[PDB]
Amino acid sequence: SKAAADDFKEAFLLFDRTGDAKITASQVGDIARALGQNPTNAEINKILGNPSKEEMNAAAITFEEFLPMLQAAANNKDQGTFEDFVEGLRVFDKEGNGTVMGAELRHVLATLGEKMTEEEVEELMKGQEDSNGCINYEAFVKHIMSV
Amino acid sequence: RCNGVLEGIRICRKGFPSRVLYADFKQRYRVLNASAIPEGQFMDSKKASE
Repeated sequence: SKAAADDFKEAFLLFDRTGDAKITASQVGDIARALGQNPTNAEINKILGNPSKEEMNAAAITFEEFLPMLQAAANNKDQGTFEDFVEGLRVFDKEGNGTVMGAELRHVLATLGEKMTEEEVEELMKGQEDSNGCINYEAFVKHIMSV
Repeated sequence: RCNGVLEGIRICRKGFPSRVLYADFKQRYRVLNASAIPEGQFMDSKKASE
């Protein structure tokens, strides 16, 4: 709305590697996340196809399509409730203390639903899981929501 | 009607027909207020559903 945030246009100049002021359709998922929006990858996929837009063939972009797609994704930020994130992992391990065994969270984050690479899974556990093999998800989900 | 079957259903429906067992209640419906229903079900198998 501007509140006209012109820093979204300045961040589009940091993600366009050619400097022509266009951003390919394959970058739009990760740049919506870098502007403070977390649409799921199936949602980013649907919307695209919904609009008869094929992410399979070469794509370019213009700021005039990327701005309204970020504004259509911005209504879905009401789905980001931290009660359900901590209660999900609290149902994932027994006893009254928030600890996932290391390999349980790593294999679930790579193979269940939207596949996260094991390189990204190791980069998200690095520092929050110590050598006991127990990830405290009270501080883990706190630090994941700090970015 | 003449059986009593339809009359047993009647009397049922006055009472409280469907009766859910608590865990059977948690699992299937936690998702509705996910945070607050899950906590309830986990925190007290019964107190939860409550």
